[PDB]
Amino acid sequence: EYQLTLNWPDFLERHWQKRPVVLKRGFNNFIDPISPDELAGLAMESEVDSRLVSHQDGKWQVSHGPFESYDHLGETNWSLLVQAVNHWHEPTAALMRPFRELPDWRIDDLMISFSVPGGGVGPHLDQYDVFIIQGTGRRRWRVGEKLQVDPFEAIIDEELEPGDILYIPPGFPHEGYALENAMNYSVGFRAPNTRELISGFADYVLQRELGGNYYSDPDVPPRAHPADVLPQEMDKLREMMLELINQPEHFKQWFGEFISQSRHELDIAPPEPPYQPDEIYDALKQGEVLVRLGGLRVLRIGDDVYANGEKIDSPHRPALDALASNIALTAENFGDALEDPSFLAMLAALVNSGYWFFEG
Amino acid sequence: EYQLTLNWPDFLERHWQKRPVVLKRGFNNFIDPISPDELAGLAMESEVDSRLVSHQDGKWQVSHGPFESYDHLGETNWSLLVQAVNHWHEPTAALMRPFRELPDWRIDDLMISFSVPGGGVGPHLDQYDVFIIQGTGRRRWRVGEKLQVDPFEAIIDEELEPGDILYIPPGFPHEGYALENAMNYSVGFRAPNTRELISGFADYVLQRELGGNYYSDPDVPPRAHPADVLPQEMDKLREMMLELINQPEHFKQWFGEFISQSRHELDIAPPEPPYQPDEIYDALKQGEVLVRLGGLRVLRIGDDVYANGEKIDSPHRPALDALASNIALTAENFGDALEDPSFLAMLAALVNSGYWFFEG
Ligand SMILES: [Co+2]
Ligand SMILES: [Co+2]
Repeated sequence: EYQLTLNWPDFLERHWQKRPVVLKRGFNNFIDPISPDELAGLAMESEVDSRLVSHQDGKWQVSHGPFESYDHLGETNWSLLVQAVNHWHEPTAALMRPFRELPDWRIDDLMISFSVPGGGVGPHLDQYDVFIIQGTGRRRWRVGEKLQVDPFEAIIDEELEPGDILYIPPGFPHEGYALENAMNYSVGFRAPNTRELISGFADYVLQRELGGNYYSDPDVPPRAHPADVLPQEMDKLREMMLELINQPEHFKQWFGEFISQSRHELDIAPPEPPYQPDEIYDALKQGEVLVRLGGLRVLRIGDDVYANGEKIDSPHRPALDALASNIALTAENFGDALEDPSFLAMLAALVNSGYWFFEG
Repeated sequence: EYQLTLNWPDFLERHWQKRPVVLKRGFNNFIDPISPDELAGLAMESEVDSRLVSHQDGKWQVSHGPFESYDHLGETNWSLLVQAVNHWHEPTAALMRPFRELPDWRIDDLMISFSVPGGGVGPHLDQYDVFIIQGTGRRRWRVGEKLQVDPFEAIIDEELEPGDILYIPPGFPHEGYALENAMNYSVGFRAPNTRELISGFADYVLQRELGGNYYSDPDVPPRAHPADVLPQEMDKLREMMLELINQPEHFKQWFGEFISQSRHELDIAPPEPPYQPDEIYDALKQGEVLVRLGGLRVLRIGDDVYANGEKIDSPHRPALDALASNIALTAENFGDALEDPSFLAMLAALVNSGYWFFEG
């Protein structure tokens, strides 16, 4: 297990969503969870989102995966960047657990880059928070003040060593490149914008035929011009909208289903044949471990728990919270909730969806 | 011009969106704007939304237009119902002008039914207000209390004579059928529901890349379980949404474009060759009349005027208001605004869209 040496209160108070920083020796005696070869082979796979970025003579070249070969790259000036490696590699997923001092719903996935000397993606600006973890090799990283971007004056210019972490808030322009063959591990975050929220909620309202109440004007106001639309009427309409949004169970159900979805593809492999509830029970009681699929988002809002868009209900709150906060579970986590066939059938549904599995 | 004998304050106070009523002699010496033959021929056309409804032996039959023939109907138990006849027939459009005591944005279109004895659409419930105008022939109309619906006890059971009007609020079950060959003219209304508003506004926000502001949590709150989503966070998200909705120029621009669109197809026929602004000027100054396309919705919200989804701006408020409230215009309606080439070009755009034309 990876263990952060960070002062969390300090970080949250001084840096989180405020200011970038290099966390020297963030991880001690850092051992890379994955090797560049394993990463390359991973990028060879079709389900995987990867890209190769290279620069030569002031011009750039981006190529998307999956790659059949890696023959012609050169020894300098290129980088393989692979999205959501935590979806395809467990030891990599281990890198994210130290950062659970920040909320799960905000945490995104883990992107891994390998870069040869000079390799990088050039000067750019992101929109989400990120922790860039230095593995093997060395990288020069530069971050400027809050404004692909034009060259900037750097307020940070450091050479990262294994175990160093570079935190960057959204909006801060940054550029990093390899000095030696290097592995970087971006623990990325995610935050919805208002547009995404409004369109998502609108979809939710459409699909479920909510908000079927019609504008009603028994006290229809007079006007000079019959073509006019009066401010009171505009206000009434707006308040219809605001009222639907403020409805207490609709909004957070929608948000539960929406936020629990991943930005990147999961390794969904439904077991065949499917599991009966009895099977789940037996396996758990026999001491077997139930493992959450890597990257599968399980978030808790109110009484309900949401997994990959699915809403989960159960009178058994402690066990459901166990589902929410344990990536590996055992029978004692569920407790007496295992004696409820409804709960077992719920778990069996989750397993048959491939969201959770036993052992591997 | 048709002239209503209704006491409008009385109606608005006692009936509008409250209670149905028969307005005896609503129109005096009522002359039908269209004949059943003209209506049939109209339904023969492809651009027209019409349907033939018939009942026989306790079973019904609905057939959609356009119809190539009308050979086999019978002499009883059927009705032709044609949508938005005001889009295709000017004297019919004249029937709607008396009802401009109610706001334009709420007024819908005009549906005309012809029915032989026994002809009707059976017992049903609508969702919008309506004024049903009795033309030639007789119809028995029944309306029950606020609950295709099951048979009801009627609080109104009247036989309409030419010039009679039956007002029915949304939700009141009604059934009407011909006693003699009859023409009915439904001045229908329209009101958006919350769902339509939220999805429309969401579309508007998507298309125009609004609401690009991301959720920001520098003061990210602590939790017992990292999988939890806290109420403060839900509130923050909700308030992002409410804030975007409350933005003063975005909402009413969207609503302007949205509400000014018709529920039924218009007769859009762009003139060829297009009009130059000089042409518009000349025609107006020569005394020619500029006529709004039948059914074309022109509504005014704030300084802006909206036509069929298009937003129209002009420093010349009186003339724009003229565009808003006059279905037939002359040069004196526009005044000095005609000496502005920008305004002329605006009018020329409107004409070239086929939204307005000269004379016919
Ligand atoms: Co970046
Ligand atoms: Co009706």
